[PDB]
Amino acid sequence: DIQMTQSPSSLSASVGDRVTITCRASEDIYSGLAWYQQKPGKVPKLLIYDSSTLHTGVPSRFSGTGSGTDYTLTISSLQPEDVATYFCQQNYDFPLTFGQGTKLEIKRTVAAPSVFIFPPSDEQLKSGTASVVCLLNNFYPREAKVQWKVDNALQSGNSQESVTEQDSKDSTYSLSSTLTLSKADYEKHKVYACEVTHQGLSSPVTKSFNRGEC
Amino acid sequence: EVQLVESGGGLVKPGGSLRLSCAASGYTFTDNYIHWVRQAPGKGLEWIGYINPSSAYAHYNEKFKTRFTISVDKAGTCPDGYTRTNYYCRRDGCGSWCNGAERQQPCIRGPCCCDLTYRTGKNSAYLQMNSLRAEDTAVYYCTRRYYSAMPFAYWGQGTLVTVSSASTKGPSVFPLAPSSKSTSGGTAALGCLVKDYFPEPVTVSWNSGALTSGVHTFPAVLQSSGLYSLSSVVTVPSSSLGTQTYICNVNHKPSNTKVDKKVEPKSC
Ligand SMILES: [Cl-]
Ligand SMILES: [Cl-]
Ligand SMILES: [Cl-]
Ligand SMILES: [Cl-]
Ligand SMILES: [Cl-]
Repeated sequence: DIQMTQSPSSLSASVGDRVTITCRASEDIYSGLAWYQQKPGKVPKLLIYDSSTLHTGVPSRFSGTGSGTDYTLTISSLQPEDVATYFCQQNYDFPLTFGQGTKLEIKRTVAAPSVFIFPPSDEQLKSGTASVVCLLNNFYPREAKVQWKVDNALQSGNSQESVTEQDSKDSTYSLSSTLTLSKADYEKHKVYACEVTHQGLSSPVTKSFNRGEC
Repeated sequence: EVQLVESGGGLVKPGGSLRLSCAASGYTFTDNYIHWVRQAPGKGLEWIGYINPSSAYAHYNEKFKTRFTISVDKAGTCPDGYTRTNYYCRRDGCGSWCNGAERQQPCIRGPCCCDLTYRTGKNSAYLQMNSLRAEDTAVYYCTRRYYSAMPFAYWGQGTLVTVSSASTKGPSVFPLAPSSKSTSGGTAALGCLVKDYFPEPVTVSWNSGALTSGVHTFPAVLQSSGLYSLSSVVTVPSSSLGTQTYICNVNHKPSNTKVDKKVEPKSC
């Protein structure tokens, strides 16, 4: 089979910049190469075929070059809606094979998260479990540290985090962290706190609540 | 419009089988091959095979030949002014012989014999998969080329196939209620916690889709219990919290669980 190796695995660049993604085939594919754009949950969109031909509706700031085994996709005047995974596909030979993808991030100016903490609902507590949620909203860059504290004891191993797709207009991220405790443990403690460290914050920021307080 | 609409995906236990369907409409069904492609988490896309609906000939990636079968519906229609016979069509008011497959295959202009054809509308291709294992978990697409010698330009929406021994479970939906300390005249946050479901996926909307600005629906996380959880949040004006209604519409089709959850400031 023809193995397609795409580089880099990810890249980050500012609006208006120019970036290049490379695809290398394990043998000569004679410019039988297509490039696609894919966003999370959405279907692939065909950008380029025959290594350099733009498909309908594709802006000309996308351009494909290359020959032999080595091809390049170049995106100029990078736009915020270009956040996506890009992959190549060779059409020379069966089995048709794809590169592993390149994820593209837009670099924007630092933006601090707005932070919100949510206590567990009474309905959930009937289940015997308590989920505490900390939201970090609309921040950049993606790196961020969330620390949970329960009556000033640091919690470790009992939370999970998720991050949204970089926003296609404002280029921010948002993040949710959920701390899970038994109802019994929840009811034995008073102060629940989410502490957030992020480049846009001068010092870490803590949002807290007291169990049972309206 | 050209549409490929997939269905049939869902949870299957190791060793089991599943048939997916790709309903194609908006173009002459026999004019283009239908391919199947899959995408496992992290891994890149993987081509499975194709079928030519004109001939029902299928060609497979060697990796999948033993376990996967691509097929299409049988055609059973003869054009107007033709009458069906054993396996082909006969033109009304003709009787002479017709030379086997050669003259019972393409329908040349209006011949004495013409092959059976599909009706306009939805016509389907299928992907049958058996002896599934965990590494076959993926989103499965059907897709077709824009034209001969051009790449895949039309894609089915994708259907999720989950190969696992875990049982189906519908989510509980809990409020992330707006804080009583929300800034006067500022911005407040609220949300829905969609907890403990299996398999993926769940969808969330707000106010039946009328509320989209400020919404963030997070990727699910797989908990140590083997169940998924996710959150959906929205920021709104603090001043709207007494008046405007906020309902998250959760749908976990794998368990037939639809929930509308009103989210409001907690009373004391
Ligand atoms: Cl190509
Ligand atoms: Cl085709
Ligand atoms: Cl397995
Ligand atoms: Cl099993
Ligand atoms: Cl999900």
